[PDB]
Amino acid sequence: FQKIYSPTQLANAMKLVRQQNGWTQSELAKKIGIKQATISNFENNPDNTTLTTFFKILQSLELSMTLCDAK
Amino acid sequence: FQKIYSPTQLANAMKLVRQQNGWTQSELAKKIGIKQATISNFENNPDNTTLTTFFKILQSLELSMTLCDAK
DNA sequence: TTATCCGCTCTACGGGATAA
DNA sequence: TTATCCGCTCTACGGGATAA
Repeated sequence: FQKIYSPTQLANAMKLVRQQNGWTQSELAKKIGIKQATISNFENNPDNTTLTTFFKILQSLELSMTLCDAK
Repeated sequence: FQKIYSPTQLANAMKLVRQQNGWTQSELAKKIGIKQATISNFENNPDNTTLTTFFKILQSLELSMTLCDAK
């Protein structure tokens, strides 16, 4: 887990976690009451994705987040 | 820096960093080409805030973020 | 200094759903 | 399986700006 500085870097990182665990977009979506299309749009077009969607997808991936220095 | 699980927890944490450094919303806003109103709305109503706004405010606070296990 | 307002445009996200 | 579509409503975020 490296430091993340943009929505694109964030989406790429979270997509990788999903793929490394063999999870489909539908699995996660159904687990958190979100559309599959919303996850697809987050992974490919995260710039305008809301924080709510982000944190729900975080939960489905069994992940959390912390702040840190930009170094 | 604790683990964060929601937009509200995120906004509270980042607001605290701003206050601990004596920064005003206008200072940060001008540094990243964002409206002051956008920062105010993020700190008080973060649920629908876009990821772009979030990462821009992150930069102004000289912060970054990492993913981690939800434990 | 910050919460809050106006009027505008754009898009996310829900509801549907599909191709291959 | 996932990118992508339709039509809808809501709101964020830019442009203005204010009170105290």
